[PDB]
Amino acid sequence: TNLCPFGEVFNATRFASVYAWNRKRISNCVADYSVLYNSASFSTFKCYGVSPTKLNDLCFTNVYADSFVIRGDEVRQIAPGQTGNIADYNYKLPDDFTGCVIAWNSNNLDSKVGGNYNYLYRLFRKSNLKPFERDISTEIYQAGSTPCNGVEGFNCYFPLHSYGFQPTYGVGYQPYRVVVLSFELLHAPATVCG
Amino acid sequence: SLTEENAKTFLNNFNQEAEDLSYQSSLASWNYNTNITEENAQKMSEAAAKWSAFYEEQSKTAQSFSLQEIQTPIIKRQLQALQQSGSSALSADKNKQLNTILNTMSTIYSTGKVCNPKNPQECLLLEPGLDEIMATSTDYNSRLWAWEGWRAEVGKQLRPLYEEYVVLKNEMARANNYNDYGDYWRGDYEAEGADGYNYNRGQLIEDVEHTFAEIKPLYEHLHAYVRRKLMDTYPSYISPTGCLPAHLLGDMWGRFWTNLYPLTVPFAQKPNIDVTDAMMNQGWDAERIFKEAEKFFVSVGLPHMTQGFWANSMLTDEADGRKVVCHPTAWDLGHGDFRIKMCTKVTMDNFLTAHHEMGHIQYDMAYARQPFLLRNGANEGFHEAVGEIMSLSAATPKHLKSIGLLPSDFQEDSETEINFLLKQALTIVGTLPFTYMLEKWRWMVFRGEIPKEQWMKKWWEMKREIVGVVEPLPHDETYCDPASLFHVSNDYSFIRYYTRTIYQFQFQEALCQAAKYNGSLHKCDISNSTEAGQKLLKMLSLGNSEPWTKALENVVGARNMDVKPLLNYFQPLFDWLKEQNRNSFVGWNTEWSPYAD
Ligand SMILES: *[C@@H]1O[C@H](CO)[C@@H](O)[C@H](O)[C@H]1NC(C)=O
Ligand SMILES: *[C@@H]1O[C@H](CO)[C@@H](O)[C@H](O)[C@H]1NC(C)=O
Ligand SMILES: *[C@@H]1O[C@H](CO)[C@@H](O)[C@H](O)[C@H]1NC(C)=O
Repeated sequence: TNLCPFGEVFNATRFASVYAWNRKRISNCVADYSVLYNSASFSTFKCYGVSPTKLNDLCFTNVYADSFVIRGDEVRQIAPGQTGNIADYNYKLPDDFTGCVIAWNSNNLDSKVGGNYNYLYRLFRKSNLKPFERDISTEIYQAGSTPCNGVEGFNCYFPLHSYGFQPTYGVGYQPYRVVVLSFELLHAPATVCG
Repeated sequence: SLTEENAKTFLNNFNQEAEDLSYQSSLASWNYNTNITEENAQKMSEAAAKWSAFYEEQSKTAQSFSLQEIQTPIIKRQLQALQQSGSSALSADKNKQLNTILNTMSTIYSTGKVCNPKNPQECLLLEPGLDEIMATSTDYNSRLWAWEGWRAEVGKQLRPLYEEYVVLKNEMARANNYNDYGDYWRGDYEAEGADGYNYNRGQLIEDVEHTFAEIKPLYEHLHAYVRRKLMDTYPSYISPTGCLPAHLLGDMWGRFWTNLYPLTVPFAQKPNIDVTDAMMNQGWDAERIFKEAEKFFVSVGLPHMTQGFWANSMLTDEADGRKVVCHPTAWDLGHGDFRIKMCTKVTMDNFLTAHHEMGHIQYDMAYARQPFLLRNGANEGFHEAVGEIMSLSAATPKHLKSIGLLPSDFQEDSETEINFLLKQALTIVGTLPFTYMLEKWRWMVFRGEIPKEQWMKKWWEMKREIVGVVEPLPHDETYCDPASLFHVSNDYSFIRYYTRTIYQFQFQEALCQAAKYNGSLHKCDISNSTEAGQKLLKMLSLGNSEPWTKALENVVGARNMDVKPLLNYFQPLFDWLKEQNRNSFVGWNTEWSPYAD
């Protein structure tokens, strides 16, 4: 019966790479998303559920909050159904997903001159992933059928690449921090209030 | 499964790594050309070496992909572009020799001095010690000796260099399935892969000859016309029938002819248009010069320039303290990094080169969508023409009037048109003969169809039979003149400055056809429309993904160098030149001797 760490999710200073996206379950909130809604500073507030109003008025059962870092032109990929270079290899939302997708270009903070190499994204994989299922693996990707036994070589590639950010980039190649709120209502008595 | 999926995967990896490698290397190169020190000079070494090494290593791998099973065209063109080892087809020793000799060329062009024969102390160099001598100093013997000494020095200092360089580059191109390095260059237009759009690698010469005899009448007209007044200047050396002496020409070599503007200007009473004092008395600075060029590109519907451009570029020479290169260039580093490098003195010419460079950019910004091997202009020619139709569409009186940069009462009379068209002709029809002659000579000197012992003889012969310029004195083969030109001993495909010429006017008419235009081509603008921009964009954002013939046909409807529209653009000057040539001898002979007494 108190306000809960939404801020501590947003104003952290260690956002983790897209593939290794952490998740901070939250519970039992008197949650006011409107002090979020009225930010007017986010680069992407595309909601796929009920309006910020009914969010603020209704109490849900349990919430989940994702957070990661991707280039600019890939804030459209995180959306209910969107293929692309990552989009299904790193974080692929489901078809009826009912949460919001917050995203803001923090170039200055997350991207230091010379390259902020500490952000990783998983390139080509064997198959398209599923809802919410992270993939931490690092097993070498076998292009054809020749065995290479865990050393990158001819037609044997490493999945995790890294896009070294910088500040002297375009408005579409800068680290757009993203946070995904996934709600759901079950038979349990609803906990997160507003 | 088949080699297709393996190729596709390899292209994914290569893209996703080469982007960042190239970005870092090119940003180091940028920081050099803005802040030249010893620090940034060194810092250019490691990143460039890293890029070259990645290219070597990742190209050597893409050769097990034998192109027989590539059905899709995109991947086929990609692999076809990546499977070139540049000069690596040599042994390490020959490659070392080649880079050594190329750098000898570059430096021996950067240096080079001549000391006046009566003034053994005023010893100058090609760059701005000799350029101004052979631009305005009208005294005959002065420029005569200046040109002569420059050619003599650089000949005795470059003949063996180019002599061996030809053999080395020929062996290199020989090792990569090409008849000569001339075939290597020609392979830049070799675009193919559709119904009829196949353009061979040898058809280029046929289109060149087909497109140059159609322009020959205008150039013979203008040559005889210019010769009239240049004979009026020195009625002692100019020939009434032969070609005019070489050294008494516009620029160092004759490649441009805008330096001979006053000595043969039309009627010297009309006010030639210029607005230097206009915005100079309004107090515009560099940023305001570029604001207008951006406004011009946003009017026509092309994309609005980006915010990173305005904070990272180098619009104007900074306060001081830094040694800059001072030459306008459009850097696109990648990843959405668009920057312009240039020192901007408020001027009419630095108001058009604004439009030119921002055109270069607005091109490089459109095809930031293809997979990084399709990130060059449709060929080596479209680029310097896309940023050129924007220049020629910015020198109209109508544009300058719209922004009110000159008195909003100008009349646009006949004499204005004629003087302006002659101004533009003395560069656009002046560069074509020399460009074509030089490139037809390099092409004939690579194929060894001329003896190494015989290089300057046929050189000057072609010079005087296709350009209309005679040498001041008969040099022997102890010299190598055309190497003197910067673009020769610096390994640049020089036919690029030929094709685009034709191209631009073609392009011009195309937009003017869709821009709902009526008047004479030369008096046309493109702004305040949308289709005149989108019909260019449709080809703009393709790179060389598509064989350049199709990209061309998307805008012009033609499929080759098709120079009807150029002669349409110079039509008023064509007529007026005819009228001023009712009592002259359009054409020349070859009998003037330097001294037959
Ligand atoms: C900002 O972060 C700190 C530490 O994570 C937290 O204590 C604080 O509550 C956050 N700001 C707000 C407004 O909640
Ligand atoms: C210019 O170079 C100097 C030393 O090479 C460096 O200290 C300085 O930061 C540079 N200036 C800029 C604007 O990069
Ligand atoms: C373009 O249109 C604007 C407003 O419609 C006008 O101010 C300007 O003079 C026009 N310029 C040209 C070249 O048509």
